[PDB]
Amino acid sequence: TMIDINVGGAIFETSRHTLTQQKDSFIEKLLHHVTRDKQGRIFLDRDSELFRIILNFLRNPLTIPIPKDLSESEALLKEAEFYGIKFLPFPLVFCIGGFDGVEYLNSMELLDISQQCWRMCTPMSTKKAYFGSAVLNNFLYVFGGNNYDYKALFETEVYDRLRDVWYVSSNLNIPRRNNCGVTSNGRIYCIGGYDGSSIIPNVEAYDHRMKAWVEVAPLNTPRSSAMCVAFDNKIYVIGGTNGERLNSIEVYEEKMNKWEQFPYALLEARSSGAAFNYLNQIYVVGGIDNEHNILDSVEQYQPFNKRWQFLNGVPEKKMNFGAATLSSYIITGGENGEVLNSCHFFSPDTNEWQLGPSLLVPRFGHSVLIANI
Repeated sequence: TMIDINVGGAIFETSRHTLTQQKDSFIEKLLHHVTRDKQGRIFLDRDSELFRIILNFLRNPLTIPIPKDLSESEALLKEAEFYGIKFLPFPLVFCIGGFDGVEYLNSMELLDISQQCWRMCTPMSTKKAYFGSAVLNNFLYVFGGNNYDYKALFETEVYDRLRDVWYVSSNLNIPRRNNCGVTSNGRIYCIGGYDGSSIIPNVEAYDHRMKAWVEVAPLNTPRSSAMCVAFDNKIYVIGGTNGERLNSIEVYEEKMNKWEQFPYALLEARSSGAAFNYLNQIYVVGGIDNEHNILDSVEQYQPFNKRWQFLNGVPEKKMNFGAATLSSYIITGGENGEVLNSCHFFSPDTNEWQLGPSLLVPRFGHSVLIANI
């Protein structure tokens, strides 16, 4: 069955199967009194050209659009989000930067799901470790860090996967390493770290309308190598060091621009691990404790019990690893005396860990970011 649709005055003719192959999308749902044109065709008051690109993708999903410039790339992704269209039916898992034992890295690895192995990807321009990272509108952001040229960086680089290019974005106000990065309600937060001389409490937010980083309310305790996770309009900043490694947690009420103390501290004071969340539960993994032991332990916060409890640990002790959450949780690389290339997946369904494919370049001080284009 063929359908004619009007988008921005332009007429597109296609099958219903083409427009509805992605279940629960806006276009699929749209197929109730809808606005129609003078010929009785479904009318959408949206950009014709962006729709033409998206439709040509739907006609052959094995080929991904190549936007002609940054503006079109951003516009295409926002338009696909509106229509509820994803250009790939799997996540893109990126391993970025870090330190291999002798050199700072600008290299990036991408998990190849069909081949079940990591592959080398497009490198960023600046080699660096211990930086903050976040995803915003499915662009990858990396900011701060250190390398051989600077003990504390202010540069922000951004990766556009559709055009396969890195570009330079806005400078941090306070150059820093061992800072946390997290996305919360459409902004990126750069949190704490070390400015080259001192551990700092400062927090900066990136707003993509402003195209700039601006200082917001600071942490109440300076923290470096902390762990952070954001959900339910809050940002949780967990552990880290102020000179001593901490079990305390701070919470940013994003809507109030205020930091508050979380009432329930970690069981093991620690820095240099990672935190993540699933549903309303918070998980903290790995890192190093205040007696300088490198950790494999995992802690889970259960809201019903209002306490942290241990789970089974990760299969090896590690700190300064890269990690990110999938729909699952992946941890890659890190260090524990040696430089690691190991990768493991955590399942909240079993609370157990599964071996994954190993990185091409053993590294620590790197980041993992996921794009869902």
